[PDB]
Amino acid sequence: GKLPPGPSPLPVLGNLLQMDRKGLLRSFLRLREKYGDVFTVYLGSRPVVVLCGTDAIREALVDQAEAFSGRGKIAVVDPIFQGYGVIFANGERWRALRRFSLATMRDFGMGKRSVEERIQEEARCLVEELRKSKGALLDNTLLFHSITSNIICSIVFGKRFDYKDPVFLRLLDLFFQSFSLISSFSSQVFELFSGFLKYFPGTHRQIYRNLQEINTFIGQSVEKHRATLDPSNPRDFIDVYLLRMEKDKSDPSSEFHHQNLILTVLSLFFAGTETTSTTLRYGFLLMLKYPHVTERVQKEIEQVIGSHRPPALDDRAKMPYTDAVIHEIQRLGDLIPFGVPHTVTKDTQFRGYVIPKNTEVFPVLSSALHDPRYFETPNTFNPGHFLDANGALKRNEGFMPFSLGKRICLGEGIARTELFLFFTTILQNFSIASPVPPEDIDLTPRESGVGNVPPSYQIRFLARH
Ligand code: HEM
Ligand SMILES: *C(=O)Cc1ccc(C(C)(C)C)cc1
Repeated sequence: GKLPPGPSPLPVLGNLLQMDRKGLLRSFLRLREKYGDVFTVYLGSRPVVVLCGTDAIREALVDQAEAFSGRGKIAVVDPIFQGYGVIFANGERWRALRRFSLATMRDFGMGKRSVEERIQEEARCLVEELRKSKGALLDNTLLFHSITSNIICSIVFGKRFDYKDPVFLRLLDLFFQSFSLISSFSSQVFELFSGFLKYFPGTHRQIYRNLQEINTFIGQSVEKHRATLDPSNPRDFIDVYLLRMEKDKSDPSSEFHHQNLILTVLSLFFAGTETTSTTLRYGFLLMLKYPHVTERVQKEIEQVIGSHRPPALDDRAKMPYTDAVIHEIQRLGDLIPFGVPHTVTKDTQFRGYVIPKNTEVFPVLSSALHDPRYFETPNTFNPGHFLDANGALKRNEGFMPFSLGKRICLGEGIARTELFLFFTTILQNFSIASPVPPEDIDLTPRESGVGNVPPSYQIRFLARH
């Protein structure tokens, strides 16, 4: 039957000649226009099936969600992970690392209460930290990273850190830079010709280091727990893991090594801290660019929540507009443009084509968030996309920033919450302004790649009365 259509690949370099010089994302979209919604591009000696548009990403990830449930390697970070840990695990190892990781969070707040009170509590510390700066010029990057990070730490590490704790900031600064580098041009280059470049110095190297430092700290805490582990009273993801580890003294085919702990924690620590926050950050840029939206987002925080209490979770259900503004931020944000590398397990008959077992599939999520089919004016910040004539939230098929299928984000729950509770609580005690006029605001991503890092802007949170 053969693979989907796609430019013929030269030996070794593959389609290095049909790519675009702007990046993997821009390259895929250009290939889409000539070869369709489902095409095969060769990233080196690698045949990968690209999926563009809402319908093409669902017909695979949702309706044949079993064949497309495989995970692929990422050039730069594969060295660290090597198929280990919950994010890059595959097969039985994955199923059980998800089964665990997922149900571990549930034991510590993923049931959305003891976590809500944690997020709420964190916002309280944010509001106090910001109010203390008297609303001067600050880069909200390292501070937003903190609030979202402490939420996964409240679960995976038990403790939380201080916004000024030295060891804590170093951890966060690493996650910030490690994400930029991974999303940089060279990382996308390294994706194609890793087999050659991996012998020379470059960014892919400073990535290995950066993460190995967070690994050093991870193990350093894993031991700090080990020596104080009380079985009758597990404290966090670690303890429970060390326990599921103790209940398997003999089985050498348990998928719970020291490896999977050091690497699963890394995944949750990273993922949890990182994307939830850059989304909060990208968000507040829009909130400066389209201020009339900010005012209306506040008029709702007022009409529904008031000024006395904090924003609680159930409040989101009674704030249609604000739920849409968050949704749109998340849509035009698009922190993970082409998703995380998928692969097919079985030989998959799909749209007339046959995709070989273990062939990689790239779900172009960005192409679904921007599908003209499912969005009027896809190219502009528009809270209306998610509103019916009445003014109540309207589900949109094309809204998948967390992706779809048996491989959907675990942070779906905590993230969407962190977003809302953090977005409102801030806008409830602060109003934002920047020296850069709404007209001169440039949403254009400082770095566009596997991730989509927004520029770093100066902003100030002005107290309210
Ligand atoms: C705005 C916030 C977030 C966004 C947009 C996001 C997005 C994504 C995406 C696109 C994927 C992979 C999609 C795919 O497999 O096709 C993913 C997977 C994953 N996320 Fe996130 N994420 C966010 C926050 C979080 C948080 C807070 C956590 C944990 C606390 C987390 C943990 C994970 C894990 C463990 C996976 C891999 C699951 C698997 O491979 O089966 N993420 N996320
Ligand atoms: C949000 O999570 C940013 C992000 C996503 C995925 C990764 C990995 C997959 C660990 C490289 C890093 C940062």
